[PDB]
Amino acid sequence: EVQLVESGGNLVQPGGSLRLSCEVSGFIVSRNYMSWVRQAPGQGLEWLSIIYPGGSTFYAESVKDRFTISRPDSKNTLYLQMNSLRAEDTGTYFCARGLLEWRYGQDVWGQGTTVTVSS
Amino acid sequence: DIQMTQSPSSLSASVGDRVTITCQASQDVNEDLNWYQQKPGKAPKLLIYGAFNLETGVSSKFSGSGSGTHFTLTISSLQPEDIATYYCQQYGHQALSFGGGTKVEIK
Amino acid sequence: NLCPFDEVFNATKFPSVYAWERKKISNCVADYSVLYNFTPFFAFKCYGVSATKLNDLCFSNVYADSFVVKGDDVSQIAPGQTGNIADYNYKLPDDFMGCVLAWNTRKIDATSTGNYNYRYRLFRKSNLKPFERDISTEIYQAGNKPCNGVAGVNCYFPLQSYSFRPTYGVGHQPYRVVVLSFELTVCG
Repeated sequence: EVQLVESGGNLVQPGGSLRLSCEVSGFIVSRNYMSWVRQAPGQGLEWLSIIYPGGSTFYAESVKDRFTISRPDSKNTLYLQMNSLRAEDTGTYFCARGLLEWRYGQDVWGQGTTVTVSS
Repeated sequence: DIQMTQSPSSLSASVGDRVTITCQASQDVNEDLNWYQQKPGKAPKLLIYGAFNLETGVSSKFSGSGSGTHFTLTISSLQPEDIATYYCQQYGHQALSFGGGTKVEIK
Repeated sequence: NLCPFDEVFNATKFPSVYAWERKKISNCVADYSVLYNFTPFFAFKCYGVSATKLNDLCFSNVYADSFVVKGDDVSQIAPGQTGNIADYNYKLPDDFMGCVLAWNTRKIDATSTGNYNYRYRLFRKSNLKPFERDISTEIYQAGNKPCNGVAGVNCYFPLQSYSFRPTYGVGHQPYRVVVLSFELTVCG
């Protein structure tokens, strides 16, 4: 069965740090396309970053150098070491699985984890 | 980041009505448009790959068209189970982005 | 003796970007009025050498490294670029010297049915070396469950294809590309 597990969301001050966890089921992280897309409560989807099967990374200039999508090959986990958090960063975080060929549809995300950023 | 604008932002359709959404990219992105459905209190679920192919584990009523700079999905029959919002997404460049999405309710 | 820039630039058959070729140019006198004094190229970016003084610049060998990419995939063909082609298909060194000449070829490389002949590598464990070539068809392991080189759960086909159609705008038509790699008996 294909399933995803979001966790690590908790209340935090602006400028803080937080960490997500996913012991990956259904596939394993070590050799997949994986994105990070958050949604604010009642807003549109917001692309943040994406790690590639060989370790390539892309970031938008609005979220550049703040987010660090990384992964050790020693564990079946996507890590996100998150820094410099803001009130606009309130998710509802989802990691995406990219499929093959022109089917880059991020079909399986999960349920999301609750990160709230406030004073 | 490629700007994807959809129209209209919301619309009301009766039980069994036809809902059609439009999504435009500011630069040409071929058939590179993954279309999701987000039900209230649920993650977005993929509907379309390649802009005209039904995603696996979706009902046959969803069948889209349009490619390059403009993308279209015609729900040949919107249903009471299809009361949800939809989000188009491009991936044609090194920075990915999502459409604003159209909030669809029953009338 | 004139150089075979004609045989590589006007090649009837072009190789795919995952399976590019290198040709060594050892003993020749070139006439760079065929490259610089012409307008068939849409991308032009010479690194470390200028587009006119390169005629009287000797180098121990020249390589004509030819392939096909998508429209915006030409921007990935530059030393350092972190793009999908740069990191998994064909990487230029960060101290690269030479020229790159790329041109649109929609009318010969994009068919109405979709052109699936040109391909690229979306899956390559780790990253290629400068000028490294990989043509291996070994089945891509997507996770840690064994795939016995098969297709199923956690097990994906390594190679994919382009789909060049005439409906694409300037962003994503096919482009025939040549990368010139220089190495320290050729002059203008």
